[PDB]
Amino acid sequence: SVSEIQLMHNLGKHLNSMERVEWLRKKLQDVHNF
Repeated sequence: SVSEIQLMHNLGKHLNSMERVEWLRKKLQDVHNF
């Protein structure tokens, strides 16, 4: 039976916006001002 693995593979494509975004959102916060 497969479900969490199919969702995990579909989520990997979504690993750019929301949750991930904080990496990028805090990256511009770093080495800029705050």
